[PDB]
Amino acid sequence: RSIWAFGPDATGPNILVDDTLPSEVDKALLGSVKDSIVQGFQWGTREGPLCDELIRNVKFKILDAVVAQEPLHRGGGQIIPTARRVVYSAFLMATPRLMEPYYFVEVQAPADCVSAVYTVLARRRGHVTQDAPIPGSPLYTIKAFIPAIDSFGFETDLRTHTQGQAFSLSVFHHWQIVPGDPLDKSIVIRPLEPQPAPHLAREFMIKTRRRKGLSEDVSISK
Amino acid sequence: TYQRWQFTLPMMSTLYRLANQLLTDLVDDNYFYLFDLKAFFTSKALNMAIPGGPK
Repeated sequence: RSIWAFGPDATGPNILVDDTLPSEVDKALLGSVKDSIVQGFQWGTREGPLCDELIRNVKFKILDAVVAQEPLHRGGGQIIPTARRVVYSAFLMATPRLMEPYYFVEVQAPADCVSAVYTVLARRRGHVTQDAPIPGSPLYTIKAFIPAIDSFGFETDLRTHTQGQAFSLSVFHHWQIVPGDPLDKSIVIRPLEPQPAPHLAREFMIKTRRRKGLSEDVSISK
Repeated sequence: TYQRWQFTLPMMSTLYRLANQLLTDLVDDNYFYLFDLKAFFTSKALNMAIPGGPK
């Protein structure tokens, strides 16, 4: 029953929970700042500290909210930025990760070109879920998952390697974690080479930051 | 004047069987995906060469 908000939107994938004990903090005074902590958390999840992207699948728990009795000190443009900053800092302690959108590809192809479909998929971090015959038809359906970023030209690769005999339609399915760790300065990235999976997240994070125009790296702090 | 021909299906089938050695035996135009007239027009307009295509 402690839920305050539900992510950046009314149905955002994040939750805000107050664990403030009734003895430790007076709940009536906490209600004065609930309506502002909710807004600060919503805005913070809307922006995100890493690369100005949405935050997903994160539960935020408030442990202690010391509130000034004087209403002239709290409320408005003083408590909202504090809430956003504390959201950012709390997010940054627990190991941050990036998330790729994953595409769901269905491919129809004859029996012989199924292996070629497998070969095309294997090059783009693709993971085949199932192949199965189409009842009453001489074709097969291959259903697989492919990262959205490793999908540009996948349709063309599949239709060219198979001489046009295989056709694929891709649609967004879910969000999955990039293999690497975004906050790791040990990794050195060259400008124009594909990166190994162990540090894809670092590239995805710094290049997105450069594209957005922010600083070159985050400042992990309190 | 020999300017029009009307044939029966049993004759067209025989003519089709006899000429199979000169026939591609394809049933679709998907084989020519990105290898057809429009693709070559685009490559010429974009000053690019499709591998195996005209330059």
